[PDB]
Amino acid sequence: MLGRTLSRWVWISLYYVAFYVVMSGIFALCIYVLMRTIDPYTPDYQDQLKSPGVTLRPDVYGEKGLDISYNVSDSTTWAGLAHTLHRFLAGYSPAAQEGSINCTSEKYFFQESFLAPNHTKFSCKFTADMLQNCSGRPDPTFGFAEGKPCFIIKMNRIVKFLPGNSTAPRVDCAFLDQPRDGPPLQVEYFPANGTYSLHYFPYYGKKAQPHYSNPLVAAKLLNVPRNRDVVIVCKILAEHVSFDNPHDPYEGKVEFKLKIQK
Amino acid sequence: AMEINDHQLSVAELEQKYQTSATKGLSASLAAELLLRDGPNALRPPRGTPEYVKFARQLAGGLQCLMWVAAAICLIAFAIQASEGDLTTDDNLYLALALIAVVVVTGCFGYYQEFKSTNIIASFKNLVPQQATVIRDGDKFQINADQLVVGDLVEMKGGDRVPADIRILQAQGCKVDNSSLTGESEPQTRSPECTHESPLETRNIAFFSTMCLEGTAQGLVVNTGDRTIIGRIASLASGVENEKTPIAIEIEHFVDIIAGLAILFGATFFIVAMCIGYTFLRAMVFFMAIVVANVPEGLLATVTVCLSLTAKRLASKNCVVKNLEAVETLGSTSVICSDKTGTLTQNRMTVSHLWFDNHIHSADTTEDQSGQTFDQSSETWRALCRVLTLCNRAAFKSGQDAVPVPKRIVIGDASETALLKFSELTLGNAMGYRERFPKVCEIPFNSTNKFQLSIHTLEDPRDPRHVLVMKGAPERVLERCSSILIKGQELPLDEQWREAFQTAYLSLGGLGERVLGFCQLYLSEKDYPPGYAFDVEAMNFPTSGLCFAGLVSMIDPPRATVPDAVLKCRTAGIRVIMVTGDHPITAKAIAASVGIISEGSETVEDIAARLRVPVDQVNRKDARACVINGMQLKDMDPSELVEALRTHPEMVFARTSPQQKLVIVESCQRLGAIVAVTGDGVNDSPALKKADIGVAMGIAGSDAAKNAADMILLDDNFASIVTGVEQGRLIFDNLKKSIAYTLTSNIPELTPWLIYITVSVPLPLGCITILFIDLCTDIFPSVSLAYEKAESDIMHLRPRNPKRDRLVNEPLAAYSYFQIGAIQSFAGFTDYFTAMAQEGWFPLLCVGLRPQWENHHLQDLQDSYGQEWTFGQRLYQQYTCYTVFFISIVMCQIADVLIRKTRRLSAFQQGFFRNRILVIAIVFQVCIGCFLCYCPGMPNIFNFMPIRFQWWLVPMPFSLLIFVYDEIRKLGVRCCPGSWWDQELYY
Ligand SMILES: CCCCCCCC/C=C\CCCCCCCC(=O)OC[C@H](COP(=O)(O)OCC[N+](C)(C)C)OC(=O)CCCCCCC/C=C/CCCCCCCC
Ligand SMILES: CCCCCCCC/C=C\CCCCCCCC(=O)OC[C@H](COP(=O)(O)OCC[N+](C)(C)C)OC(=O)CCCCCCC/C=C\CCCCCCCC
Ligand SMILES: CC(C)CCC[C@@H](C)[C@H]1CC[C@H]2[C@@H]3CC=C4C[C@@H](O)CC[C@]4(C)[C@H]3CC[C@]12C
Ligand SMILES: *[C@@H]1O[C@H](CO)[C@@H](O)[C@H](O)[C@H]1NC(C)=O
Ligand SMILES: *[C@@H]1O[C@H](CO)[C@@H](O)[C@H](O)[C@H]1NC(C)=O
Ligand SMILES: *[C@@H]1O[C@H](CO)[C@@H](O)[C@H](O)[C@H]1NC(C)=O
Ligand SMILES: *[C@@H]1O[C@H](CO)[C@@H](O)[C@H](O)[C@H]1NC(C)=O
Ligand SMILES: *[C@@H]1O[C@H](CO)[C@@H](O)[C@H](O)[C@H]1NC(C)=O
Ligand code: ALF
Ligand SMILES: [K+]
Ligand SMILES: [K+]
Ligand SMILES: [K+]
Ligand SMILES: [Mg+2]
Repeated sequence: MLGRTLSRWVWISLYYVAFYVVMSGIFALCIYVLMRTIDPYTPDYQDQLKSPGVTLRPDVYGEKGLDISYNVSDSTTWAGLAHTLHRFLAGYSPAAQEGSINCTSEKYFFQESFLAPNHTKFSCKFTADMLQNCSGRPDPTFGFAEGKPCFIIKMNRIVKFLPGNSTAPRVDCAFLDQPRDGPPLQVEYFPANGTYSLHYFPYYGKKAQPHYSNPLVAAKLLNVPRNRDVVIVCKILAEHVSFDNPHDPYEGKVEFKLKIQK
Repeated sequence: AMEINDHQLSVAELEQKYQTSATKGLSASLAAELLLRDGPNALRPPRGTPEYVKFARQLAGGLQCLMWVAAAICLIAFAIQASEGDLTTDDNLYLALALIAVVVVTGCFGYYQEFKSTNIIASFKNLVPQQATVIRDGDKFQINADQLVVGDLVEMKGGDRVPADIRILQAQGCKVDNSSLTGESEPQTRSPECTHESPLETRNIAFFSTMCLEGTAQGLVVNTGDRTIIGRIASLASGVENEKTPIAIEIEHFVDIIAGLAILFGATFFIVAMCIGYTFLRAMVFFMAIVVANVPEGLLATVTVCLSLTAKRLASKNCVVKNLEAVETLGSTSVICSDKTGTLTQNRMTVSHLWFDNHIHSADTTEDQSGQTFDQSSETWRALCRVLTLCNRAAFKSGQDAVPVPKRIVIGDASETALLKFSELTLGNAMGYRERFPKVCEIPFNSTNKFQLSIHTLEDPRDPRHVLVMKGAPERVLERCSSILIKGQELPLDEQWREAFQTAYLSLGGLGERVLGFCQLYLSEKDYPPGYAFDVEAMNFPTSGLCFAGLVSMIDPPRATVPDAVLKCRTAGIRVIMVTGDHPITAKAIAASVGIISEGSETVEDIAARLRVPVDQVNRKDARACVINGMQLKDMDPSELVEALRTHPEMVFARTSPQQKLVIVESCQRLGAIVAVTGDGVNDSPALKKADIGVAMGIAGSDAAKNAADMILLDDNFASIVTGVEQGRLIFDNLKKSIAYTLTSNIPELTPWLIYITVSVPLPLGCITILFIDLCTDIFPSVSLAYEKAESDIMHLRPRNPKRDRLVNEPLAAYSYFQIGAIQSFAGFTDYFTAMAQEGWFPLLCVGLRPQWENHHLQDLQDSYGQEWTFGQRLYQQYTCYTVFFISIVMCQIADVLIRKTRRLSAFQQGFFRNRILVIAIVFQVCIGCFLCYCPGMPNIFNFMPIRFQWWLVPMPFSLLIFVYDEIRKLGVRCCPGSWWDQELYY
């Protein structure tokens, strides 16, 4: 009976219930209409996806950045890195790649029609062995045992994005600040040149290609001085990949602080 | 504190009391000791309060304290985050700085709102005399007035302000000006013989700071400094309890409401955050966000701006105000206690009536001579006009041809000035008419004669006859006259004529007027040749058996506008009271003329006279009016004062002292009434300070009244009170409209945060953008609602009830928060989800997505299409959500200001473009939205993105729904006034 009698409380409550029910119904109708208009295969816009981001494995983050430190002589220092690399490559084992098909086009894999089972588009097979020497076989340590660690660089997939077909997009990893007496960082890449083959592009979306797997590039570093804190930046050299965004550091390029101990 | 009772004591008792001498005075050593003891003979000005201390209070309050707490949370969060090495939340520091700036700017606006630049206390120094002649050790020597102490034998002469309350011992034709006490400039005799019990009305007590007009008088000093009457008045006026203004009360009330809701929301959802798994620092940031969303940042400032605009409109009519809070009180006022002399009248004796031809003629008394005139085409009238022109010694100041006649300066008696101005107004040049009728004998007003007589040679040289003309008391001329100008002829006197004359005299006296007789005789050239020197002392004139011309009465008349102003104030439901120091008969006459007493209303004595029944048996409930003088009121107890106030709606207090004026004001206030006091004098100043709002006349006003007042009528136009009432009510209605508009957008700023905490969607709105809504896009439209017209007849409405009627009540708050704010929230969230989904983030994926969305270590989060997003790209998408929510609020606020123009009337009926300021504010709001969205650099500056246009168009249906539903609500309120709809959904 605070301000008004009980009957009036019931009436004002019923009015507010009706008001909020009607407004919630209007909101549900708006969202229903919006999802009716939304296209199930291609996003309406890609205003924030103009250039793809780049990530690396194993991802160990330090002080606002990718900090990877291990001591070669102690195995437990790099056991986590090896285990996570294996866990990441289990998804590229050929058992998991069964859904995708083999390709040798070496050119853009344009598809306009749904020829795969239940109205889908083909994806191409990328297996673990294609990494060869960093593929977890026959060395399970990925070279972290011998001081030549194997780093897998992956590109963020964007629908209907073409990275330019003058040549396959390539990885070039180097020291961010080259020491004057230091030799430039030599890295062996797997596949040759560390290139993403053009038949993996374009990506058509999770609905069109439910079994799509991104191509990988394994960068085996060979010129890392021991007991020295070095910073290495990996960039993607594609025509339509730009790495000049100071606000986003992972757009087209990835940097990580590495310290291999002895 | 001592009361004066020395006026009754004799010379011997005074000598024994003050150890003084009636002729020698005080000894110098004793005088110095008494000076050391009692201090000087000067008023002590209260220090007051410092400027900066009052400013410090402004930086406190409900909203102020909430913003201090919110900035404290922000600074603590930033410091803790930085101490761990993270520096990404520089936004927290910027938020802290902006909140502090908001607090300080709000404090400056609040200080400017209540600021008075008047010193007030410094008024009581221009009334204080500087020099004072004092008799010590039997020597008359001059000293400064500050040095006087009680017991000093002071001599004063005409033209010199009295230096203290003085027990007059010797007097030779002394007359004083007791205006600072009674409001009357009528000269009062001073003589040693006591005439009254009360020390105020006696003739043997001069007062500190009263201008001694003429003559010389001697006296002992009984009171010095603040112990004097003027000292008591100054202490009551300068030092009175500070009273909160009604608009300030309303502001503090609605601040309480907002603070309560903010604390409630913040604490409830802090508890929710703690239960559902948030850290203490995170829940603190949430509480900060909820407080910032709930607090109105620009509201108090826009209130000040609206008050400034109302003050500008008022001052455009010469109605200057002294603090912006005063701009509203009159609209809320339900009682107007009003001074009489100078306030309701022009304080100038003028001719009121003329009695001749057996007829009472009313002459026009307005200062601009815009009123009805009397008939001037009678032979008796022409003879009378000549006579009243001729019996006059006063003259104007030469060179005042341009200055109007009533305002023109004269030297003489008050009666003489009135008669001269009346003759100048009736004729061309009274100076000319009196010079062309040369004067040969002049007998001024004498105590023994009891009249004024003069002998004049007729202007026409063909008639060498000499016209005797006389002026005096009606009854005193009746016995000195034998014929009478009746209908233009000389008629002998009969008992019927004496009865008529007596009836006329009694009628004119009972209208509170001084009546003067007029008569004339023509002297033939037979007995009096042209070269007959008319000696005064010889008395060769018959000096009797003359011919009565006609009776004239004078009164201080109301100003021309005042009757209309009082009638309008009474129509607006305002009770009008006259508190005055003038005599009861004059006060009742003026009340009847002005309209304070209606026509037909009568007093207990009026009913008793009509019924020829004694006063005791006259039932009080039948008397609509009541005249109470100072004596009766003084012994009247507070319960009896309240009973009288209830019993009689038309009240006149007469012969009252300034303390009694204050007692009356505080009695009206204790009855839950907002009281205005209108005065112009020093005796009005305590009441002007006690009143909710004090209004002072500009020209006629004195410095004490002007310093105590809150509002001044520069042009002396009393009808500006009506304009002030209208503007106060209008600004109250428009203030609540503007407040409702401002409050509405608080909910669309709060709901994203509650949804963020609860559903863990990515952040829809930011604190910076919330501040942008409050400080930029909300300011102009809300202020522009101060220019709305009145919808109904406000001046016919009755005053609001200060307990019941409020600025922000529960209906206003509920409508704004839980209906319009709810719609605007729904609009914002529709736009948010649309923008998210068009960019690949379907509504189901957003739910629970906050932890992965805000992970710096998750640089390949997938959207609903399988696309992988970095943290930077997700942040820029979040900024797009910010802008889309901000634009939704801006458009819904356009619709909301379109519906806030009226509370009971249709937009189609009142018109959309009547208010140009509103449409310009709408254009401004859209322009700033566009500039913030599309200026280069904004994504990095203020987290505003260039959004696509369909996202502008999305909330327009919700804007339209707001408009339509509000219009339908108003339609229902209009159609069914006695309905549950009107009772619950009107605000
Ligand atoms: C003070 C008390 C306040 C009380 C407020 C109550 C608010 C009630 C409002 C909404 C409740 C739920 C409404 C949901 C209606 C959805 C209608 C619907 O059936 O849609 C279908 C979608 C499924 O799409 P799909 O996967 O097939 O599409 C794939 C695209 N294709 C189809 C082409 C392949 O289902 C979906 O969207 C599911 C996700 C729905 C969106 C979640 C909304 C939650 C957020 C609510 C906040 C709203 C504002 C509250 C402000 C209150 C103001 C005071
Ligand atoms: C006057 C005082 C009144 C008091 C009345 C209280 C009544 C309501 C109180 C409790 C009822 C709800 C109980 C909640 C149970 C626990 C839920 C929980 O433990 O969830 C866990 C998640 C945290 O896991 P994560 O994945 O985020 O961690 C990610 C970690 N990283 C970021 C490092 C990767 O919690 C999160 O932090 C994110 C939130 C997700 C769960 C939300 C659950 C809340 C839903 C509905 C509550 C509705 C209350 C509405 C009240 C209206 C008031 C007008
Ligand atoms: C869950 C059951 C038991 C109760 C449901 C109450 C719900 C519907 C909520 C939603 C909106 C709320 C109302 C919002 C507005 C008002 C007007 C206010 O001046 C009184 C409270 C009142 C009336 C609130 C009471 C509680 C309320 C009616
Ligand atoms: C690396 O590990 C070995 C074995 O645990 C230890 O002896 C050595 O000191 C470590 N390296 C450094 C730089 O400490
Ligand atoms: C979809 O296709 C897969 C193989 O591509 C098949 O195993 C599955 O049964 C299909 N589902 C339907 C509903 O046809
Ligand atoms: C790759 O593996 C082969 C296996 O024989 C080995 O000889 C070669 O050294 C490896 N390459 C590097 C860079 O270690
Ligand atoms: C690159 O793609 C274009 C079509 O986009 C095609 O015409 C061209 O032949 C391609 N270049 C090569 C070298 O295959
Ligand atoms: C890339 O690999 C090819 C082998 O087909 C070789 O000819 C070429 O030199 C390599 N380029 C780089 C930059 O390693
Ligand atoms: F002017 Al007044 F009482 F009428 F002081
Ligand atoms: K706010
Ligand atoms: K006042
Ligand atoms: K607001
Ligand atoms: Mg006065």
